[PDB]
Amino acid sequence: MFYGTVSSPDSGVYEMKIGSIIFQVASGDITKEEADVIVNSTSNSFNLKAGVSKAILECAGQNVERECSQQAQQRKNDYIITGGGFLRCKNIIHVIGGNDVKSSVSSVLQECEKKNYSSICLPAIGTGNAKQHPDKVAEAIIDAIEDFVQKGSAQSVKKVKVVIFLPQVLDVFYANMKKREG
Ligand SMILES: N#CCC(=O)NC1CCCCC1
Ligand SMILES: [Cl-]
Ligand SMILES: [Cl-]
Repeated sequence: MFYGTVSSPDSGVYEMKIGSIIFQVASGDITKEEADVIVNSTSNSFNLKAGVSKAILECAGQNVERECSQQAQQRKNDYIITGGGFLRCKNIIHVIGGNDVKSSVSSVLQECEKKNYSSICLPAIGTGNAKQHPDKVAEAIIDAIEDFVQKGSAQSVKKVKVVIFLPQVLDVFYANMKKREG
């Protein structure tokens, strides 16, 4: 009902259409990416510096660290939105790695539509210190996008890219895309 064909538009990049959205996966350093939103997979205190979260907070800078700790004390948050600091983005959305991944990605998509944003870049949420299994994480990320498209919610969002630290985890995402393709 929604899925296009898997292909490689550039060396090390794999893509398929999901309704009006281009979904892409690649391995590399997410802190070098440019997008309207970059997602950080962190702890329930929004102050983890282990796995990909270490690089994201180091590169974003101390003003972003302070935004995180101020919001964390204000109320009980499932996720928080901060400035981009010294990353190449308009906002960082910090999600909890241990939470349900489909729910976290659904929230990111909704928040990006609220800001009229077009591009998102995320890591393999939950596969760091939270130790969720990579095939369950790939299934959840792609399911969230399918549901968002099915409900007619994609208007401003046009591109969702997963940049993945470990090549072995990229292989799991690519196999999940091939399972779904038209
Ligand atoms: N987000 C996310 C995924 C993440 O942090 N992954 C770790 C796995 C161990 C090596 C360093 C990167
Ligand atoms: Cl994690
Ligand atoms: Cl990752």
